[PDB]
Amino acid sequence: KPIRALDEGDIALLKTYGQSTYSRQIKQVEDDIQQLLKKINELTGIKESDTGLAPPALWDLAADKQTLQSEQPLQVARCTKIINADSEDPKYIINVKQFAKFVVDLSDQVAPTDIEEGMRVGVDRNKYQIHIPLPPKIDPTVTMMQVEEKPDVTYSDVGGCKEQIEKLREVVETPLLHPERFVNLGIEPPKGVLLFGPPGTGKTLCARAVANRTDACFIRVIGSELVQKYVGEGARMVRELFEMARTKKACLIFFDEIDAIGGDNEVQRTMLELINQLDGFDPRGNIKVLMATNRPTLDPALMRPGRLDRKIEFSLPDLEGRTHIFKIHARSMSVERDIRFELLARLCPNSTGAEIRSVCTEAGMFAIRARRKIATEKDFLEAVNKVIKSTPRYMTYN
Amino acid sequence: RNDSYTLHKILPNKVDPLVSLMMVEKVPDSTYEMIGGLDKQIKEIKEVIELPVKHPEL
Amino acid sequence: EFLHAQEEVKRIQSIPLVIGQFLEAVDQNTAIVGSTTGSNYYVRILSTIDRELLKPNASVALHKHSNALV
Amino acid sequence: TKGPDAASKLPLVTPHTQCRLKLLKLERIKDYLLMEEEFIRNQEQMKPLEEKQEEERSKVDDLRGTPMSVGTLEEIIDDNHAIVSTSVGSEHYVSILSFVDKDLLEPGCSVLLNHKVHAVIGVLMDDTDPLVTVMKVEKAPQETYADIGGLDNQIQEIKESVELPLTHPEYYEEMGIKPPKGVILYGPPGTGKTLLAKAVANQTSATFLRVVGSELIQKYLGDGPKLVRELFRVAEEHAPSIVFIDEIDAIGTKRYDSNSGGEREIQRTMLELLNQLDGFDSRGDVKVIMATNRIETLDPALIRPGRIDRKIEFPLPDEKTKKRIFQIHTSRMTLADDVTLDDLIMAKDDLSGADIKAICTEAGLMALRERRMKVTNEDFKKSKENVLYKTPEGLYL
Ligand SMILES: Nc1ncnc2c1ncn2[C@@H]1O[C@H](COP(=O)(O)OP(=O)(O)OP(=O)(O)O)[C@@H](O)[C@H]1O
Ligand SMILES: Nc1ncnc2c1ncn2[C@@H]1O[C@H](COP(=O)(O)OP(=O)(O)O)[C@@H](O)[C@H]1O
Ligand SMILES: [Mg+2]
Repeated sequence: KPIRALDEGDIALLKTYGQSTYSRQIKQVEDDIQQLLKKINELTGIKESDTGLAPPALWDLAADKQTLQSEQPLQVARCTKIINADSEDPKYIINVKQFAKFVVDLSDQVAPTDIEEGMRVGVDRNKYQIHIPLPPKIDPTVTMMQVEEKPDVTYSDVGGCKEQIEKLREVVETPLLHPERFVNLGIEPPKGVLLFGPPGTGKTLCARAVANRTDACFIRVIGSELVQKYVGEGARMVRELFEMARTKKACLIFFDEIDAIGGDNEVQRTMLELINQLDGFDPRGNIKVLMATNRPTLDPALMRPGRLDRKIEFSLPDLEGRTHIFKIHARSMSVERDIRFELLARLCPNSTGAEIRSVCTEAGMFAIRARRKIATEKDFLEAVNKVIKSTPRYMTYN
Repeated sequence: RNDSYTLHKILPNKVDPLVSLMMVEKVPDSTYEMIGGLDKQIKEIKEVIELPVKHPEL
Repeated sequence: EFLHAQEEVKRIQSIPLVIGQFLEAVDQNTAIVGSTTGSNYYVRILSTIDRELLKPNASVALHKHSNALV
Repeated sequence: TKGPDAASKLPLVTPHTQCRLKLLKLERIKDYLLMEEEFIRNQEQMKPLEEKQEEERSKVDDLRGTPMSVGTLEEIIDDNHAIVSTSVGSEHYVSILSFVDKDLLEPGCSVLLNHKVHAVIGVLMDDTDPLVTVMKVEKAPQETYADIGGLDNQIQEIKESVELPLTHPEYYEEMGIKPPKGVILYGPPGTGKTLLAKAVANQTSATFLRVVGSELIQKYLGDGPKLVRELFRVAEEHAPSIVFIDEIDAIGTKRYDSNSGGEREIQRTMLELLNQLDGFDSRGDVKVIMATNRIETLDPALIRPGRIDRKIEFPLPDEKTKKRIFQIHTSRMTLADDVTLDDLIMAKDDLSGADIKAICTEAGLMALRERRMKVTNEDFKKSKENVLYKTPEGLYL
């Protein structure tokens, strides 16, 4: 049936008749409210907008003007191949960022010994002479770094990696704290070791655990940090890091998620710098390196013998390991003292350690849901039901 | 300004040409009288296109 | 004097000129033009240009040193 | 640091039958808005206060010059020189003038520089580029938890994630569980994920930032990660805050070896987003909410327990939730006494909140077709198959 479009009289009668008596007043009032809101919003202004002006009496405006009229700015750049100067060809080609690259010479104020390939250099703007090398500095405040000297994770805080922790002990504790046995055995202590396994197995903290018990400082370096914005200078960064590794009495240098690097000009520069630092530093030293990855993408030039002596697989935790992790993470939360953690570890087959920590977190979540200050075994049951498993298994298996 | 960078005029709001061209400035010549059938379809369109716009009061 | 002024106006339309896109007309004599150097400029439209020929995104030749829509 | 944002007006929404209780409350609100307007117009009418220091400020302005370009303080050197990047991307080794607040200088904060011979002459704590300013919510959405039907478990979870740490959090550290840093809602389209985000932004006490996911990607090199960094820096600066990134799969797809420059830039932007997510401690009062339909297509690193612990499921509404949504959306309708609405719900289908809203809208349209506004049950009967477009019959019986 052809439906009729509303006519003018139809529209006019629709807006009336079946209307609330207060339609006009209410709609108008809401419109004025919105208009007044926009009025206030436009008239209230912005305010400061207070620039970084120091308190007075700290101002040397005379000297400030002197610097403005005397000192000059320098564009920074990443210096590249030295062109084999030998005091007669001191030119280097430098890449000023997204700007061009120029072959330039030095300023009289810098010796060539201070300038080398791959360091940030501040240069002038017309002659582009390298005026001052600009080392990127090292500080845990920037990026993320080792930020640890004596980790608070002990051998009692690790579980499920008994064979793995034993292998790690042979790797690090035996050459470091017992060099005499390696020396009189006439065997080079393990120069390189790799710790491969799925993420969340626990790998990092395991090393951190031994880092507390090896009486040496722990180093955390993230491969993504080397590959993200902190790329380029990162080589020099690790240079300084390796340098400070030499300064300390013993360093447990470890790189997190090396997959971001092991699998790219500046990335290759950082890699070859790592190769020089490892193959160059004397294997008899005490700064033994711990390597770990999730994807066993590593370049074939790395695991050649003499760079990675041992490989350790960190498999998923077993029943004893999973229940140990459950108890460890329950030590830090308010629960009853009669929780069957063996039950839960059974209920979490092939579950990562991070998954166990999340399970404990969700158990606390459920306890909070009922506003009970003590988490119950029921709470952990719902937590594992939620996290793990992301009729069939009960109507056929019994 | 030239290179003093002084705000000296306020211009209409920024619309880059790639979308500024998508206005139908020159309306096409096609009427419903040139559309056979589709009367039900035309009504269903009109109930969504201009009926909400012409009179949102209903 | 009018002849000389017409000569000068015609001379301002000499070559080279940078190509740009007529983004938007602002006044009867001033527009916003996107010069293919990649930059948007608020410039002045020359009078003799046919106004009806000024459509958005149309290619327009601008003075090299002043970006005036020539 | 500063405080949160997103000011909103009165809920009102206590009456809806337009019974002058609405009129009285709205008149009170309008009266207060009028006193706003009059008070500030009077205060601007008489407010003589200026000059004072003048000369020192005048000479410092002369030293600064005009214009002054803003850059990003990428790094600092001995406390007279720094490294500052112009918005183009070029950074320079410049000098720092005395009148700058050496305590304010940190890697990242915007620095006012001299146009010629670049030199740090000021610090701007409110750069907030127009894009990220847009992503910050100013007017709270009118939707609220009253408008949400069902999803009681979902509402409970989202409040336990983003509200309980904001309100009294003592339960969290009392149990010692770290608060859930970030939450991802997911489910079939039109289940209510964005609606729940709106309701959160309504009943809130923190800066709400709405993002589109695809908004983050920017054409210019490094603009993407820079914008993501700016967004999260604004989140920290106006902490506590909630960062809602709708349609996370716009960037959240599985990471693969990039080939072209654009795909490398997309990988960089997601890497920066992940780095920013890791950057702030979970004990911090900044949370993120990411919604998506294709959860299965997300990178299995973004949803790691160390990055996003929770995973809220938005399943298709049940029959009771369906009737709840029908009641909600039919609240403003003048339904007759013949309507039952039970037949539509009982029909085994895959109606969603959006589907039910559209069914109500189409039923209203059908009623308007018959020149009525009371909306019979037959109107809903027609509307259901009108909007629900598209097992071989007797195969299963
Ligand atoms: N539980 C509900 N109660 C009431 N209305 C609902 C409900 N769920 C959804 N809706 C309605 O659905 C509309 C669209 O929902 P919303 O924008 O949240 O979709 P979504 O599920 O996030 O989907 P998508 O992200 O795929 O667009 C809302 O405006 C609301 O009116
Ligand atoms: N053997 C273990 N002992 C104690 N905790 C563990 C163990 N394995 C895993 N975990 C838990 O898993 C979480 C994440 O482990 P992490 O070291 O970050 O994984 P990855 O080895 O991938 O870096 C930690 O918070 C820790 O609580
Ligand atoms: Mg949605």
